[PDB]
Amino acid sequence: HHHHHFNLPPGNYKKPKLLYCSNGGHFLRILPDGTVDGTRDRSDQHIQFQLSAESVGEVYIKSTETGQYLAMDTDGLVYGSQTPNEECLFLERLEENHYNTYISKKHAEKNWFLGLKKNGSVKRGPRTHYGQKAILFLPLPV
Repeated sequence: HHHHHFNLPPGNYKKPKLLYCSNGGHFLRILPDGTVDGTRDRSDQHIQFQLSAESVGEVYIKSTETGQYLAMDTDGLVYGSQTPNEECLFLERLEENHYNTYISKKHAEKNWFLGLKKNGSVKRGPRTHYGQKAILFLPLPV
């Protein structure tokens, strides 16, 4: 269990999704160059993701458009990976009996999450923590 709770979201990985950030109302986005951020633009073409489960509670967040994997580096920087690797795995959990959160598996011991600031910019691993709005996500149908 990676020393973390085990409350899981009720959803499934049948179809792709949009990852809506409660904090600023931004959709998670991966640009072709590998840049990760958030945009309020629903018509954007790089905001669609396909999640897959590696193991119960561990997922991959792959961009349907570019095929890039959401990933978090050794210094807590979120980036788009060409290939799937250990830095691409996230522990997908329920939060506040409602939202989804993604903790970097590799850095789970430090509670490094995926998160978006109100300004649409992505957060560095160490800057995130339980209790922030930046970490709460809502997966929406595309």
